Amino acid sequence: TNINFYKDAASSASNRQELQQDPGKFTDPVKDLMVKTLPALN
Amino acid sequence: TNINFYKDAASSASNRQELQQDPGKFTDPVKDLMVKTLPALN
Amino acid sequence: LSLLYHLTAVSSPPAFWVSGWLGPQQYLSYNSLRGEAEPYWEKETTDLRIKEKLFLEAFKALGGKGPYTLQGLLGCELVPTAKFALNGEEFMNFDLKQGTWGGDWPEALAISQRWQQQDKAANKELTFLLFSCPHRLREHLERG
Amino acid sequence: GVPVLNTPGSTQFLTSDDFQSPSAMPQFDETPEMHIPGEVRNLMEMAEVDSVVPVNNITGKTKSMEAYQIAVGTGNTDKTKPIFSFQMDPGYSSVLKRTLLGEMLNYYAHWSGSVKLTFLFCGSAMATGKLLISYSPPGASVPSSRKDAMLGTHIIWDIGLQSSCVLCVPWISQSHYRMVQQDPYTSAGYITCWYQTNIVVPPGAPTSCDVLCFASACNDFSVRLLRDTPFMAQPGKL
Amino acid sequence: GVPVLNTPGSTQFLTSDDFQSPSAMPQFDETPEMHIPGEVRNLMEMAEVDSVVPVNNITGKTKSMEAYQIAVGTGNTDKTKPIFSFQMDPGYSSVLKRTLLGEMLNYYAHWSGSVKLTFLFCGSAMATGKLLISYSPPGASVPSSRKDAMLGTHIIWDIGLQSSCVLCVPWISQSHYRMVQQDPYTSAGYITCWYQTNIVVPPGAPTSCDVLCFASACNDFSVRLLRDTPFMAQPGKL
Amino acid sequence: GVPVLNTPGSTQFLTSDDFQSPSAMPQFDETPEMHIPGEVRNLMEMAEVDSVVPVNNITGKTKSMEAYQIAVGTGNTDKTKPIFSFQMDPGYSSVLKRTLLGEMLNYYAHWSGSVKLTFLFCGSAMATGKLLISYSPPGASVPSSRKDAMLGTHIIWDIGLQSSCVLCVPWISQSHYRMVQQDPYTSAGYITCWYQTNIVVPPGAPTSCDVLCFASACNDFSVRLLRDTPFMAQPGKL
Amino acid sequence: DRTVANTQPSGPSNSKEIPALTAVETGHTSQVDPSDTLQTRHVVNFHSRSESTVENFMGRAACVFMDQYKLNGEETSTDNFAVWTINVREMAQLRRKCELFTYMRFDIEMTMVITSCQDQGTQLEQDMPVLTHQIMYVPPGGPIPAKVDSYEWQTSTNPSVFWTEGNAPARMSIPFISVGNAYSLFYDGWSHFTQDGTYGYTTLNAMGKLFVRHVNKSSPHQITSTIRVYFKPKHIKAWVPRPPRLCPYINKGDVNFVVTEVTDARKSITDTPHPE
Amino acid sequence: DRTVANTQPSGPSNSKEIPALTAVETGHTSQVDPSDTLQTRHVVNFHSRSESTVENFMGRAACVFMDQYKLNGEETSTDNFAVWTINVREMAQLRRKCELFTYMRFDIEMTMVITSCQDQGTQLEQDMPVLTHQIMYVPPGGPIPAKVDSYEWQTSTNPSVFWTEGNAPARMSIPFISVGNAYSLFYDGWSHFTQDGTYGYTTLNAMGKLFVRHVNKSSPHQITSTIRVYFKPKHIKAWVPRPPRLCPYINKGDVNFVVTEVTDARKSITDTPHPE
Amino acid sequence: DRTVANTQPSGPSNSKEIPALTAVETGHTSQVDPSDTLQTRHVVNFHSRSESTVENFMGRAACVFMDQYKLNGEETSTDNFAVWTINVREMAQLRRKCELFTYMRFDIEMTMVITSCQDQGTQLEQDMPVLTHQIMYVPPGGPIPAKVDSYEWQTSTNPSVFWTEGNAPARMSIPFISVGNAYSLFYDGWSHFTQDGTYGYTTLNAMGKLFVRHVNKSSPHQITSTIRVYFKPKHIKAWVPRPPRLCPYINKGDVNFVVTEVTDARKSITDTPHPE
Amino acid sequence: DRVRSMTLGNSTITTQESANVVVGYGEWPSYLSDKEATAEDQPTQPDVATCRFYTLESVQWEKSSPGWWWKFPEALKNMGLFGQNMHYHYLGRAGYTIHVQCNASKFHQGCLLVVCVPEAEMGCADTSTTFPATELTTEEEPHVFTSDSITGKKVQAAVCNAGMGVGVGNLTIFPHQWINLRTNNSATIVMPYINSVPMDNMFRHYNFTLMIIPFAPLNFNEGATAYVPVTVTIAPMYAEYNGLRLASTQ
Repeated sequence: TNINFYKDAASSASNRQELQQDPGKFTDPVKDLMVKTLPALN
Repeated sequence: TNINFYKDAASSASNRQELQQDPGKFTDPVKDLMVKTLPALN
Repeated sequence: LSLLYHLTAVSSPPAFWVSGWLGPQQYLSYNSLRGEAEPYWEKETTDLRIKEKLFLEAFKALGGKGPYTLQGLLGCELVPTAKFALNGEEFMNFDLKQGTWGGDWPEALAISQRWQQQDKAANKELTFLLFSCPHRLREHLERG
Repeated sequence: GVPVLNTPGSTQFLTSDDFQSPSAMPQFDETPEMHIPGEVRNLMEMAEVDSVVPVNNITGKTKSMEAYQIAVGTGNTDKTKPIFSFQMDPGYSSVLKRTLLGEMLNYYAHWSGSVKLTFLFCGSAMATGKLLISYSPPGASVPSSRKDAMLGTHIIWDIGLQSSCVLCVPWISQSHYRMVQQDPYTSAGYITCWYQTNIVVPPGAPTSCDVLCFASACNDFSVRLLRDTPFMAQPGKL
Repeated sequence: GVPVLNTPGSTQFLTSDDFQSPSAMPQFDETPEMHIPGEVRNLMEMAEVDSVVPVNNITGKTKSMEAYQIAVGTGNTDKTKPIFSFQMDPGYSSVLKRTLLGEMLNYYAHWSGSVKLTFLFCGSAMATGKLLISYSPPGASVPSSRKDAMLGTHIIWDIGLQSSCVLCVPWISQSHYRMVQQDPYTSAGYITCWYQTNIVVPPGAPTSCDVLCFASACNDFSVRLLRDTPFMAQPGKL
Repeated sequence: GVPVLNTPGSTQFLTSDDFQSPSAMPQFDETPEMHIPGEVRNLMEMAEVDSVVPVNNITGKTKSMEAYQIAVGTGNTDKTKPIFSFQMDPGYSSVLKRTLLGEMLNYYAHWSGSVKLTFLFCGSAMATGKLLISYSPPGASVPSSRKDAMLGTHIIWDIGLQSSCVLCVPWISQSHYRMVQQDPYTSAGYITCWYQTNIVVPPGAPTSCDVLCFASACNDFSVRLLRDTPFMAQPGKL
Repeated sequence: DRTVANTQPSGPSNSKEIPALTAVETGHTSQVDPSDTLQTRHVVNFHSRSESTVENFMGRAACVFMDQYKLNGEETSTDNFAVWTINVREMAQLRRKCELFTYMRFDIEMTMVITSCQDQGTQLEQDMPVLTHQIMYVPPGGPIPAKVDSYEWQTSTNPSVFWTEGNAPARMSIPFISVGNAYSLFYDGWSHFTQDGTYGYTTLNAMGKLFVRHVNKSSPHQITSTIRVYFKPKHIKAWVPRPPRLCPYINKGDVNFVVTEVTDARKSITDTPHPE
Repeated sequence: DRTVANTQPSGPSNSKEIPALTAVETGHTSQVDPSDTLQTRHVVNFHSRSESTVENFMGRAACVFMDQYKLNGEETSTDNFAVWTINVREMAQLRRKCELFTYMRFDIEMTMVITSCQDQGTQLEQDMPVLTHQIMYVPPGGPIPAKVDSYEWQTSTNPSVFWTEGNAPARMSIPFISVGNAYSLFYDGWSHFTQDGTYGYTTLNAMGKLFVRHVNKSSPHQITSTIRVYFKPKHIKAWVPRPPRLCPYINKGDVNFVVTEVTDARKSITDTPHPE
Repeated sequence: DRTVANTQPSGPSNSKEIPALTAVETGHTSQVDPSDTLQTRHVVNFHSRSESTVENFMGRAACVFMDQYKLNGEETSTDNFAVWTINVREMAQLRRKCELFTYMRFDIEMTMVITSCQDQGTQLEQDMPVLTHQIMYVPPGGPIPAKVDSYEWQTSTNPSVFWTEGNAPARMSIPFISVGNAYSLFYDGWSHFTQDGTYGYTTLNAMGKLFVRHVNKSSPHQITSTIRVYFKPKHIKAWVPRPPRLCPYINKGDVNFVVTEVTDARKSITDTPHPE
Repeated sequence: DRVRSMTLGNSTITTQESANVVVGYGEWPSYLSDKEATAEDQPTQPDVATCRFYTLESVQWEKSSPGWWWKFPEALKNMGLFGQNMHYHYLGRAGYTIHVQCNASKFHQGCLLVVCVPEAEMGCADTSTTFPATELTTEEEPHVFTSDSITGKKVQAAVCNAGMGVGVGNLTIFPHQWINLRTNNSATIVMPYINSVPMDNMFRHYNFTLMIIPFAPLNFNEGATAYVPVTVTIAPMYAEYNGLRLASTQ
């Protein structure tokens, strides 16, 4: 499966196995860390 | 991709990965080195 | 205008009858005993026979043995409009995207699944609402 | 050459296949990849984002900004009546669909994980009250009184400096994954909001305030089976 | 590329092939596998389970609960006559078919291994008797007397505290595997039950008791050739 | 043999595939490769070569040697008017196309890198002047005065012993690659030449001199997407 | 491949060990071998049960969907595409095998043996190019086609396979598409929590629909193609085995049945089919 | 394949830690799990999100181009070849998935499911050999065919694939053909620097045209082939995700739309579809 | 894959180093980067020129031979086989790319995209089996077929490929078939030593002929097949590059041309196409 | 914390009730890297001349206000040296810190989705045609959404949707900060340079739209300040500029 039969990188398979995520980009985008337990404002 | 399945060398794949260039053949063909910073003539 | 077949059927009766209204005027009076679309007509008769079979299978789909007065308002407004009512209360609607009936009522899901069991019945409904109803509406508007 | 037998599933264009294929342009020099901010690598990262829920699907109120605003008011009228009431399933519930979480689920057939409903108060700063928002697991009817609401899972939201208390509904599904479509089996519960205490406002403050529900997904949230979204339903060529 | 020759057996959908195939949904996140009790990994595990045998195929008695009950009685009448008599082959014998062992074999064409017929007494606790159950290997006729039955393989069952004595019939097949279908060659023997001693019952106990035969499979039991079951015979679309 | 599934993209002649293929003549003894001077290994090496630009596309002047000559003259007339003015894109600009750089780009769909426009003076050795050649990045109109030209990128060329000063235009593209075709988006700037000082000539020297622009490519220059050249447009069989 | 247990050597036994005398009332099948109750010889048995595993028993691919979808003219209808709410129940041959177990976790190979035959007619002169067939698995809840030329055939996210007639049948390994951890071949519960609605397996294991069509827009004369979807359940993790179905199947949505005899009736309890 | 985060065990809490009480006004989605706001049990969750990645979400191949190109006689016209300015927008199914993200860098598998059907006619007696179809991707700015037999079909440098009907659909992996470092699924800017011209994505990501034709010169009777180009975006590096499109698409050049309701209307804010 | 040279950082310079001031009269293209003549920033450029190599530029396969050979009855003529003196010049698309270089040593992939279409006629009822096509490369000087059924089709030593219609187009990698060490795309000399005879490339690089035919002996009704030979020059060792051809090609034997403008004419030397 | 101070360039923004600063997708703005660069024009980097909070025209939050949208690189034209460098440079990269100040008393009700949507391609009121630039980009005044559907050759400013044919309430996927008058007197969204190309024309390309959409309409009892403005200040930190040329006639 990992073997690539074509020299072109665009010819490789879909990177289905690659599970990466950074929800902090969109779900925690604030500059200052907002802890769930701590009050968010003041 | 690099594996060749036919004994004939003409049967191999296109050498797309091979990126070589010598622009000095056509862009710098002068016998005496012409430095960009230095004046070209005299 | 807004074409609306008032489908109606009774589990324990005129077992099944349709009242097609092209606008406020009624133009189609289909009955189960006749089996024909009594006021092109052959195709509508076949479609309404399919609807009659679906209504009979829906009556079989309900577990209760009490009377069930199934109704529906199938048609297109020139947008398809599908609203099914059990015992005079709306219980399910046909989602065109998912292409299947459903609602919060348990009988809604029972009837939807029973009709889905029928061969291509959901897509027969899709063709009837998205394509056949507007085609008949435009044909009747041009004719009348 | 090498003896090969054409196994079943050959000369077929499976839509979900990861087979390789010769490139149209061999040795093509792609543009160097710059670090573009916002690299989304999972669709659930988009689902995890608090997204305003059109809770108020009332006719006319939708296709507008009244759809998202939950009208919470200062009064004695209908304070034992739900502030809002809908079904928890983001997939087929008209309220929780058509949002980041709902539209994310609609692109799949099976979903799982806790849904966080973040309730943001939009009113005067002097306004103070308590709203009890309850997720009731399936098995019974939709809550009709706050007494029936506090029996299930509930959160008491004290309107104040935070004013964005979130009902992070739990995963009390019988199966590991629920159905995105309208399935009576493995369906979710019901979200109903009530007045724990009436929101008392000063004479200078407006009586009728608003609430915005934000559907988001937790670190536990996941979907399983890809499907085409029923929302689009393309009529024809564009 | 690599020179490949299309060998015979290509572009064919063999039903019994283990060829790989591109997936419809690549990188699909399957639901985590919980330890569901009852993991059946071999069909013979199902066959190995004692399963009540409809020995009494008499008309009317079948399609009922009289099919499984072997009526063993307290009397002098027909006590030199078999309590029951059928063929040992679970595949095509009307008695041993349509049960776990029989229906398990019907899904195959060749079967092997010892069959355990567990005979459970269903009568009064005061009832006491002896039943001689005999498996006769093929080569002769079905046993017509208990004298002809004890010559072959037999078990003497003393009705009592256990009351579930099992005739574990041996593997005396000429070939390694018998035929599930009705084949005169490599067929099995015959199971015949007789009254070693009459079941004496007290006046308060009922005279006519019952026996339930349980067809199961041993650790030696196996099947070889898969086939579609002739039992179903689907008429048409459902 | 080995079970193989025909993935999508099979039995197809993709034009940009690097698949292997059986040779017509196996074990063919090719002629030994001699070191032929001029081994071109990249098409951009050809683009990198200064190539005379037909700047003067005026009707009649083209299809001739007047197309390449930029007529720079000794006069007070129209010295606040551009010596020449065209668009920087070698792909679709009528001036910078149909040359080594331009025709090299026309064989592709996306291009990048700095373009060197080498301006060679062809006049009397006694002639002396200053020509200000400016590349203006897109976003504004073509320069209409030398004041608007010096705001952008400009080079002041002192006519003299060198007389081949090059405006090496920078890469101020918003995207990594521009479009070879006539695309309003990611288009290049404009090249406009002006008289910084009038070219003063002695009475024995001719008043009207010439300039030849040479389009070449830098070490930063590259193209991305191959395409058929629109220049040819073959009518039919030859 | 572990073989069957070899019959251990045995001799005459008058001990107090009663192998035959047991109690099946306990729910335990007696584990006695022929050696236990009879005097037998030591035979090294090599009868492997490899083909008798649920992996191999379900490995045989059996047809699960038979429908006739048509190519004809421009009057597109519901007969130009074959619709199937993917369920093992449709065809009884594999339905009985699957209903031999309550829960089965498996990846399911779906092989589409499309057989295109021109419908008998007065005029069959047409010479149509090789028909291409699209088999798209619509995820449960996703949009389903309304016509043969609807937008839903543009498979942006729905899995699909385009197969040209004459090649190997299109085999697509559908993964474990279930909300739960298994497929409930039997579901004794109901669809809704109010003990109403649809009853049976149909409520759970709601596999998404499968739509089959001719990628070719039209045909001079009508041609009917039989999709013949065959299922090969592999990677079987079957749980809670069940007896093979006795009564013939009547419906594909329920296990509703017309009462059938337990087994083939025989003349008498002492009736043995034997040579004379 | 990293699974979801397991729900940590929790108990009754009267602390000053307010997990539920947060501020979504800050633009931060609350990171609270069910344990944070409720008393829950320790369950080891194995619900992998592998199929929920942009690589897998876009991995499903969906149809992007539907056109009917024809083979007939010698009167060559524009109907003998199918022209497509390669754009995801054409078909809404994949257009919505791509327009779920502002920028996506990916290699795009282009699968041509050609379906050739003879056009219904009085005379269909023809017996044409197996039709061969040429699918050429013209680079942006390169020459495009004017007729079905033009010089542009001689693919000296333009990529092309010749596919014979009945084989596997022609799958060609087109590389990242973009002047920029990504594909702008949305382009809020204009075509020209003077804030005029074409508006939308069409200005940028100017993928070169795709021309499909029958390599066979002519056919005794007209045969219409549906190209049905399906796109499989793989090697996804999507940036700046966007909400899935709400209003139905009207045009493939702009996001111009007829206003649609935010969501399905419901009777009342307290209306819950529930069993009685 | 070495990328372009990164633009080195630069600042204000009043030195005696004149990068811009050079002499192109010397025949040397100035090697100045933007940093040399302008103040620029340090940008790490990753714009690879991999697809801009002669290997990749010539890697794109373009059609080189278009001819229509026919199957019909028993009246065999010269129209039943397609004859081609293998030369890149035939089709201008690849001819211009090859004539961008004086000498090119390469192995040439020859792909035959045969498209068979029945010729329009009164009677097309025929149902012919799948047509098989023979593509034989006759070595230069070897015997060439006189008829479609001549002895020369018995390829004892001439390379040939038999391809069945509907499969992948027949791709044969022809090796470096040249008497010299390269292919002279331009040959300024003559055919004979007396400065007479044929002039141009045609004298040298005399690649042997290619004959295409239907292996099927006859067809009830005439079917015309378009051979459509496409060339993919790989293993390129191109020498002495040349400017891309300006004038449209008129003949495939010579570079003879009708004079064309140097470039597209423009209104005035100061005319810039710009937004208003 | 509620109180905050941002000192970017000459201008300084002080807040007392602002919520936490949002960084667009978690990436702080920075100059275009040499590895990520495509142009070799040695871009100018005005650290304070262009990277400062430009205060846009104040917009009154009305009871019936549907919302507003600014195209940021464009809105800042002819407004300081950032606009001057936009005119004088073909390419441009900048990371914009948008502080939207909407101050109100404790007796004012409402909440605004102040969302920065990159490449928020808007739809047209008449779908067949396409709106002119005078309808998208701010023209002496920010462009205002409409409560219901509108027609004509204008931008489809129906606040019913997000303006791109998408759900407006789903816009929170993009970086955003709600101005809830109960809590927020201002919103702070720090969007990095978000574009497919390393640099693009700031007039030809609209990098993003600042959509300020009141989800809860501003409701205040009588006697309270009716004129509740929504000021927009934007600081283009790291405002890189390539392709210097003649000033555009914008």
